[PDB]
Amino acid sequence: TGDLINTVRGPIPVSEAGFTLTHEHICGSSAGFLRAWPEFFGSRKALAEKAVRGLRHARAAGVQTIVDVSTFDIGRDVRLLAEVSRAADVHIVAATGLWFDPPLSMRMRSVEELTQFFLREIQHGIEDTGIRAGIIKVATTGKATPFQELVLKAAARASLATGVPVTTHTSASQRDGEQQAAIFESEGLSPSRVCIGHSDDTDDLSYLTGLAARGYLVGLDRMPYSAIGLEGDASALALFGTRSWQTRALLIKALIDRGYKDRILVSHDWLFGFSLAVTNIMDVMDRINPDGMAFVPLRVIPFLREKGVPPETLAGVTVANPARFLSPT
Amino acid sequence: TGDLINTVRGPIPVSEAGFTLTHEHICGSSAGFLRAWPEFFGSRKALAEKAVRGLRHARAAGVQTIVDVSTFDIGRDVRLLAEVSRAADVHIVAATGLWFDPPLSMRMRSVEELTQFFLREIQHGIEDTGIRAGIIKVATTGKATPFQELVLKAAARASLATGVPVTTHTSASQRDGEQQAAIFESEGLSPSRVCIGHSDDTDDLSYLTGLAARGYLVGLDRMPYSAIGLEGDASALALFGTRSWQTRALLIKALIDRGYKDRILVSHDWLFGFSLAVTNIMDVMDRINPDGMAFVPLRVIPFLREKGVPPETLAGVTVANPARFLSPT
Ligand SMILES: CCOP(O)(=S)OCC
Ligand SMILES: CCOP(O)(=S)OCC
Ligand SMILES: [Fe+2]
Ligand SMILES: [Fe+2]
Repeated sequence: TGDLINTVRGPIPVSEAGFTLTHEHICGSSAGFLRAWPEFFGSRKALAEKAVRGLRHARAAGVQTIVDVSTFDIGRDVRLLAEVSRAADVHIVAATGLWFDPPLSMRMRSVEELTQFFLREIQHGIEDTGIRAGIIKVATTGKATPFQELVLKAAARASLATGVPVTTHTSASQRDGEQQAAIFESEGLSPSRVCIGHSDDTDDLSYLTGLAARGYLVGLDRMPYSAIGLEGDASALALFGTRSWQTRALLIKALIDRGYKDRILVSHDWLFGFSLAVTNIMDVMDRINPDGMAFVPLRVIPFLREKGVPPETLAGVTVANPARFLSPT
Repeated sequence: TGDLINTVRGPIPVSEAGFTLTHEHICGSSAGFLRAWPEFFGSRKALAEKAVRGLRHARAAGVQTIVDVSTFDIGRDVRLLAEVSRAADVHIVAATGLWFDPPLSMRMRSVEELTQFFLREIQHGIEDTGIRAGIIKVATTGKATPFQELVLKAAARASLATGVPVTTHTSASQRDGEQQAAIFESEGLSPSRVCIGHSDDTDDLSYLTGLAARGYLVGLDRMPYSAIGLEGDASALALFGTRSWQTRALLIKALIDRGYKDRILVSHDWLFGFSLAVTNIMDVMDRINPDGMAFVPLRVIPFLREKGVPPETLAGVTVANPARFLSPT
């Protein structure tokens, strides 16, 4: 009681977040793209209706909150989010930060300037909205570019000032979390404020447990992503991998087994629109996982339960861990 | 009489364009940047006031029209343009196309899809505005990337369908215009519909005359850009060059001398806001050329006149050539 998190619809008690998906997207896009070329998505109205149907479905499966980790460079549209949230009756936490597609106007900025930009989105609001970010997203793909280091640092500085957490994109098989951790630690950020994302993209428990031992949250956030039985499509193969959802799901159990149940964050990394990819890739995705953001409660939790993970443990993972992570600290 | 060009304020007779700067910017930015972080520019209001003061000044010097060649990826804000145009009483033609900073949502698109995007901006309007583009901007920096080839082709296809002209960014010293020309010609575009930009960045008349002989318009569009007496600042040196404005201006005379007066387009490539660059670079620019978009009528035309270029020739360059270029053909 009495700790608050900013949502697209305004503030809520942390205790009201409930079953929370911590790495999600309404639309995966680019800044200004949705405004410029709505027809790409059929229409803006079509995209919203699809997101509402999707989020209604998640909600029926027990999801009460999602964190949309779309940054300015993922084409985050806070008005869209608010609209869909209201319609679906699902809370959405918005993000600041930057992903690996920053435009030059961002790439030319100093660490100080980036810090002011993240803070503005957190403390003041996004664009002219008044809608405040509840999280900061950052990214690497392998070893950090020099700009990427500035971003990670600005992210840490913003976090220290606000108590808002940081979440990351990684190339998991390259073990990016180790560098990201060092940089965050250099800025003095507590690891408990940090989630190392896409960690389910690897089965290297040495890497994962090492992070969890330091106190980092480990994001097992691409649960539905598999290219199996779609070995034809090269684009899909790179995007989705050859590991099954079950293989990915087992990692949650593996961590719990190693004593790290408190350090786990679980998600889909789903979206309802996808311009960042070739045009077919939305539909291919919907064929593979028609349950969308319902997948984790429908398929993952029962699988874990059948494997012996206790229901209270499952609750701690899906409710307590997000609540603790989100709570400005 | 009776040929029309689309402006941000609506259609105008071609004959009303008058003294026209064909390669300009209100703001050089990135998609959504101005919406997200207006404080970068002091405020949106500050940026507009500066643009109005600048364009008032140009107007007093005789400029009646400018073509803002800012694309979606240069952070073109058509509402801003309309506002400033109205206030300054200077016509602004808006652009479609893409520059060399396209986001992934664009980079993932097919040639067909790009063609539909350019056409939408031309035939329907930009964003939800109803404001139609009067020109298509495209770019290379050296030899074309494969995506850049698709863009050039989509640009040609849109042009053929509309009669709207194409203008380019080049790495002039690498002679990009020759490749760009070949691609446009492959798509069947007339060279008279095309301007090969930043051609004043080189003194290679062999390259320039070769283009002019084929019927291309040659854009001598960075007239005020010189780093001389600023040999300290490395950033400026790359951006502005070591050639004087006079050296750049002489090229106009050189072309006229070679019989190509009808093939010349003249400009500044100025802007009033600049996020695409490091933070100081706006102010450095304003110190060098306080006249802004007035520079060409103030300094360039008189220099040419003093060198013997006839006033009627100067008129043909600054009025007739733009009119002919802009007129949907
Ligand atoms: C395939 C989904 O990948 P991301 O989390 S990097 O974001 C793109 C929206
Ligand atoms: C220095 C001005 O360069 P550009 O024409 S490439 O556009 C940036 C606005
Ligand atoms: Fe994501
Ligand atoms: Fe330009």
